[PDB]
Amino acid sequence: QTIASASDDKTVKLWNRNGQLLQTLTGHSSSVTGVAFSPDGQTIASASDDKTVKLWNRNGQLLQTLTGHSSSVTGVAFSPDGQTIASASDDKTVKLWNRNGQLLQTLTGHSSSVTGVAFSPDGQTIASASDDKTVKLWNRNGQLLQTLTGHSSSVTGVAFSPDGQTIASASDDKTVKLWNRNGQLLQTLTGHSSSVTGVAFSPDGQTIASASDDKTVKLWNRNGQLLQTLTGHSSSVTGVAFSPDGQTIASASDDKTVKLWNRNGQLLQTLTGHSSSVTGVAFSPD
Repeated sequence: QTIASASDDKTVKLWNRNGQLLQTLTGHSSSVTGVAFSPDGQTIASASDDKTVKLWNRNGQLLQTLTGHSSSVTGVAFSPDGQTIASASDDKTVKLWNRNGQLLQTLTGHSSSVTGVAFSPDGQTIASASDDKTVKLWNRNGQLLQTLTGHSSSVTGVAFSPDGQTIASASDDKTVKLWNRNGQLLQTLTGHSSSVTGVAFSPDGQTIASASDDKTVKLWNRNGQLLQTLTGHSSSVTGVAFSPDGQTIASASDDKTVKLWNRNGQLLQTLTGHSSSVTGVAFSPD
């Protein structure tokens, strides 16, 4: 029932499905690059080029600042149990933190910026995307488990399926790739005409959504067959998310809006109010 949007205007905004602006989270000193909700939906985390993650409540109160990366933070995620936060950074690391802001681990191994991060559904694997053209899988002790190789250019985003067996990656090489947890390449999804900027799984695991600089969202089945292309944004699409009931898709764009869509490609709502590019979007667990 609540949508969060991240923006180059240095804020997060919270909205309802009817299009009302509920709250603006103000306090980062540079662009906000991604956003996530805790599993209980009551805490929001934001990632920023000001090199921090910030934690907020729905009244807009700043609750905590996570300081420790040496360059921009590019993405943030909560573990399924809510106890651990993961952050991705241009400083080439992922950091793991507890909810009070203390650093637990630094995951070292990528050779270029880390662009996104995700947890497996069982909470036991972390996946990271990088400009070094790989996804890496790690445990919560920081040990490297696998390196997923095969993209020809930067990897911009990564997602787990709800059943924790399949990984999806998005890339500047204009494809999404699907993988197993052993690092094997299963499928390449081709069809976008420019960089793919983000990827997500539907909650039933049957559908993949991709966002692209080609101004569209595309929806795909598990065999990599293109189902549907969502057209309407007027500038690059920078991220995509599914609602928990899987009946709504949200897209973020450099055209400064979020758009909400249903499963048949109809446009439901356009959320207007950010003064710069929208860089990411998330749904609360309800």
